[PDB]
Amino acid sequence: TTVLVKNLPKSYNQNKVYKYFKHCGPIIHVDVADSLKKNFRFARIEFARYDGALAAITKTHKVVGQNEIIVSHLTECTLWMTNFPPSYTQRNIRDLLQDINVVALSIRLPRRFAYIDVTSKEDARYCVEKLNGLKIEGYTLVTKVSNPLTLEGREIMIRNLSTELLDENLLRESFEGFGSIEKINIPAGQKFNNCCAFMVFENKDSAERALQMNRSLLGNREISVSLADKKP
Amino acid sequence: TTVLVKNLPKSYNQNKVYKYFKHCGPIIHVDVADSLKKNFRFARIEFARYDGALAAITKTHKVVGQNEIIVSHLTECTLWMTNFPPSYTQRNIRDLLQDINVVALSIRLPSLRFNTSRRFAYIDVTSKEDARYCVEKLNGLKIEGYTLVTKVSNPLTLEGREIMIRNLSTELLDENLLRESFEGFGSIEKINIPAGQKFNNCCAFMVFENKDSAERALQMNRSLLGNREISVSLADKKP
Amino acid sequence: TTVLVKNLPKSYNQNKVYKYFKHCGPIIHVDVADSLKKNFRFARIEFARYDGALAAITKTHKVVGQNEIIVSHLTECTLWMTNFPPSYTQRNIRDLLQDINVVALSIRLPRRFAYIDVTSKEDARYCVEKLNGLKIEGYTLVTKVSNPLTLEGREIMIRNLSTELLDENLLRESFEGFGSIEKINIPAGQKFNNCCAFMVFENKDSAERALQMNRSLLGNREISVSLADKKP
Amino acid sequence: TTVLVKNLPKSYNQNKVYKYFKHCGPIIHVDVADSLKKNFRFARIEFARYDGALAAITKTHKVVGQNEIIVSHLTECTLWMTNFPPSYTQRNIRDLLQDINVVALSIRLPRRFAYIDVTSKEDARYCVEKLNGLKIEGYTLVTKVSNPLTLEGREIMIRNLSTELLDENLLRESFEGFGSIEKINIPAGQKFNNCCAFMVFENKDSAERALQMNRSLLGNREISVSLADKKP
Repeated sequence: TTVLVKNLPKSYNQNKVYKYFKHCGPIIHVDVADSLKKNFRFARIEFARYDGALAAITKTHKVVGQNEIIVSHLTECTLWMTNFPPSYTQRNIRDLLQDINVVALSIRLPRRFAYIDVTSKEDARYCVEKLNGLKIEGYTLVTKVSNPLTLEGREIMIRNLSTELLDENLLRESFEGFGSIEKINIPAGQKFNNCCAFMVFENKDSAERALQMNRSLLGNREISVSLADKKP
Repeated sequence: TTVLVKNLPKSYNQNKVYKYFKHCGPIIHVDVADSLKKNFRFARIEFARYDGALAAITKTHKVVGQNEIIVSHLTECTLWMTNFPPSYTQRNIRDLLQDINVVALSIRLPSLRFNTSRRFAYIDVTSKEDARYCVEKLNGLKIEGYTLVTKVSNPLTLEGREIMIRNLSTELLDENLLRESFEGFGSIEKINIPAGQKFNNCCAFMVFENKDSAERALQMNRSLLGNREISVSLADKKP
Repeated sequence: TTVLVKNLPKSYNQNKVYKYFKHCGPIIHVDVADSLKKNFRFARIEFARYDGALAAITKTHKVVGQNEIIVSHLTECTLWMTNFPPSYTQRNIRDLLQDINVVALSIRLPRRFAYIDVTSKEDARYCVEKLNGLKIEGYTLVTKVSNPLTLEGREIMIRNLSTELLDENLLRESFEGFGSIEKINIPAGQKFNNCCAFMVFENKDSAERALQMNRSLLGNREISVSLADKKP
Repeated sequence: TTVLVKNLPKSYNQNKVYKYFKHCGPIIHVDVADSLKKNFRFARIEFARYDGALAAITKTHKVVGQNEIIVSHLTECTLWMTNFPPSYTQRNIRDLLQDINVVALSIRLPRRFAYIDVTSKEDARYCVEKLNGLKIEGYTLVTKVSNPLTLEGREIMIRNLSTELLDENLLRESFEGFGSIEKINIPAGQKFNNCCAFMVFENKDSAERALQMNRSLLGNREISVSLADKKP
């Protein structure tokens, strides 16, 4: 349903691409981005259905302006990025990626996280290595390559809780910012500040993001957070 | 070219699996692993050519023994692991993965007979999620004083194959020395040492044949080389 | 230079303490704190002169109210803390120490940092052991015991600099927040993005704080920062 | 009751050092080490009785041969170091300190650990800061300044244990390499992979070393290890 266009003439809008690709069916989003050396352009076109996108692909190797274009499935080029400074806008992200010679196809921003699409699988991985753990104005940056769609990877275990902290509302509100919570599970009657609880997120990326809560202050305790063991 | 077979009878060995699939095409590797609860076996079959694999897939939903099998493309289920104890055997690695309820489809490992320097193991698992999970659970684990390093494999233009080495002294700026210091991480394509350097801020660029090698080589960051602590990072990609 | 008073009666105000000791010499500061279990008090009295403190020490084992008091030199009980949330007040810091059962003898709070005195050498170390790297609202806390008053431990080296970033002012601006700079030294004619600079802080604590700049975005590059090697 | 002599003539061995000081009181140990540039010697002398050392300090500023010596209390100049390769000798350990231009006054090398004495308080802190986390042959080096000498900083908590691992004996066997164990406490009846044990060590250096067990494989589980909270 998503498509990468490579090597369009630099003089190309979202509109110019939209008018070239209109005849393949309903388009939800069209994003345009400058090449590294600024001589050509990339495009991310997201479609309605599967065949809406497969029509675009049958327009690969075609000549536009004086550039032959490549059109292929945008697959596994997506990372998320969080714990950057509150003031950070979209440009700031694009700037980070520009610092390490990586094109940002698209950035979607609203404890806020951003989802980023790049132009190649290697770029997504390389981005993560270089930037994860970078400090910016006191904030340690956190990135991972997206983890697509079996509790495996979606379940976290929260440890070192007191009795006072073993409260379903608190845990909810302390974790919801990472993504949708499917279920919170607090094993019966833990009446040493060694209480725990399990939380299952809807998607893997939220569980990953939640791992930031590890070694963090919750109320008056340092909590521990990790991926739960998978059911035997 | 590689293929997954799920739900084989619990008594199927490499041979029986080979016997069954040999007629699909030339087969390069067969590996067979127990399921978690030990009631069936998985197998990994690597064909010489893509159509061997295609023909194996057509064997999906067939009955073998008393079992209905599933056959599918095995893709992105490869991780590497290293800096385990020198005495670790392939059983040890399998026991680890078991500790976190992961079936290891195959484990290839330089045998103890070889005493290989900077020894690393490739491990195949049964699902993409397993590889990601496995790296996350196991990385940084401490075994007999060694801190474990694992990453999902990264398959194949200099991007991610090139490392920069910093904090080198004049005496450490020796091509043979670096070659020797890093060659265990995987094949070296080129060692590149800018002239004029001879503040202990000497640097060297090393390019590896593949990205997984350049990744493992990052273990040399914060490590003692001769008499200095060098720093190793992935080279900034060229604009 | 400074004195610890232990086992004062709980009713003992700062004023009352100041009154009891004011016949020892001029007093710069008086600070009072509750015991963990709130049944006596500690005081921190800083004097103008040494004999002033030695005078207060002769007051050791004397009976105030119905409490036998103990007076010693306050030595090696000082830590600095930094990279807490900007919203954090003095009371917030005291809460932290109470979460790990440590009395804050005094907290002084002006890239802000806090200086905290505690009631024992072990408390200082335990406190650092327990709180360093604790994530609070996305800020990973940094603490260290103070390092008392030649280049050793005061000189840092900044690496991975670019030609553009090799600016005396830009570095000064970027680092003076950690404490007084004595000397910035940029080795002539370095003009592959591996430039360096040396900076000498007036005191060691400041150098230690500056280590936070390691692995951090400066302008458009990740810099590395470490204690300089020491001259043979 | 240990003393540090600085600027002895470079030709002084432990023998003629012993003779110069033998009249201060009985001596248990003499260690002699070369200055960085080999132009003088340090000695570490350990006297049997306090007044022995006290008498040696009055030798400070005396001329020996052609050198003005300095004599002082060797205090807070000790670190321990652990997780180096099994084949490391005293010589290898001297080599490390030399690499960072720190004189090793003495080294006691009996999971082994070494105690190392250096010639200034700064050098001990500096030495830990440079060396800690150094990777030698895949072993990440651990070092801390020693911690002199109720439970505070001597008690650890071990979490994430299973039913199988909750055994007085396997715990003793697993932790005794870090130093003498005073007590092992397992809170009754834990038969959620959340089991825990408390261990008290005779001394804080031992507890600190045992923190190494944190994030380590014990049997079939990754254990968690940390300093226990101090009891309210």
